[PDB]
Amino acid sequence: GAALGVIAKVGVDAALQQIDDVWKGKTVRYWKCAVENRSSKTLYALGTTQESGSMTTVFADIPPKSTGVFVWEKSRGAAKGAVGVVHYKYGNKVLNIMASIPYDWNLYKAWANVHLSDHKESFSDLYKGKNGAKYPTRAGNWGEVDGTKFFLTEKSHAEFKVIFSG
Repeated sequence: GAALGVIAKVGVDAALQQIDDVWKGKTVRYWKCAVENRSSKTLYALGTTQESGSMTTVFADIPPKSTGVFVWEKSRGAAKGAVGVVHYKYGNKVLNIMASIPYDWNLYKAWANVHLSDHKESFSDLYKGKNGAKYPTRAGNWGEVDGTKFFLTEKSHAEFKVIFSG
């Protein structure tokens, strides 16, 4: 499963562990992600909004009771962060997840956010708390928006965990 981007049965912690065997990477800022689908519907992979860098691994649909796994990396050679929004379809709704790992930790902090709405949300609206999104959650803290729980480690080489239940 890990090589396909999606693992059955396991939750976020176990899924994160399986990433290293199937991903290398050579950038100094990244976030590994696990999206645990405890809902009743498949989360269909819908897109990404690249603020800095990209999703560099396979992007899979997540059936109920599976966990999607992937990595977001800064661009090779950039002194920029790993910063992106990942979108899934949930019925006709859109699940938006965001994590932001800076290059310059002297100037910036690390942040995450989640928002289920009718559309793909911009990075800016997820970082500002606009258009219905909440103010973002600082790394190192459990967040919960509309019953979706999430956590981003405060690391250059981070882990972003999302548990979605509908």
